[PDB]
Amino acid sequence: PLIVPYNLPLPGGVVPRMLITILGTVKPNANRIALDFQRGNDVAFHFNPRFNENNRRVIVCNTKLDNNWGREERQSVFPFESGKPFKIQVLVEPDHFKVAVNDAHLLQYNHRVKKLNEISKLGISGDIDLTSASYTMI
Ligand SMILES: O=c1oc2ccc(F)c(F)c2cc1CO[C@H]1[C@@H](O)[C@@H](CO)O[C@@H](S[C@@H]2O[C@H](CO)[C@H](O)[C@H](n3cc(-c4cc(F)c(F)c(F)c4)nn3)[C@H]2O)[C@@H]1O
Repeated sequence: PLIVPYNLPLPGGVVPRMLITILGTVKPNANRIALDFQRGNDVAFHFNPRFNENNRRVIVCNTKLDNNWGREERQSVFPFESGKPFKIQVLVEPDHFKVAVNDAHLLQYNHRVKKLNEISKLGISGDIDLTSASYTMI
């Protein structure tokens, strides 16, 4: 285990074919998880599983620019479960991030922040026991 909140540096930002893998276990009674791919203070890609938003589960994705959240993209397919180990894989592609959880495709999120080579940190927060966070080029 690693202790959250956790910052993974992404030196020189991200690039297509970079596969970022986050392993952990959802806590009991979890309420929220967040991945924040950041360009300085801007959040190029916020990936935010919510376990209880109006008594249902949803994945909220967004971008934050100049400290203002933009338009949300929401996905009801929700592959996480309280108490269970997960693998989130974020595959950087030329026009989008592609997210697969537990080896099943979940969603794609088109790049709003264009300067991929400046998206130099991944923040990991929320109701998890973090196991590892790493990346490789496929
Ligand atoms: O209004 C509606 O009405 C409906 C009605 C019906 C329906 F079907 C709908 F879909 C809707 C949908 C809407 C839209 O909802 C909006 C709107 O209300 C808005 C007003 O300002 O506020 C946000 S909340 C805001 O969203 C951000 C992403 O956009 C971040 O996630 C923030 N955020 C989380 C974290 C964080 C920090 C941590 F440390 C963690 F560990 C962690 F996991 C997360 N930090 N920041 C979050 O605070 C709402 O989602």
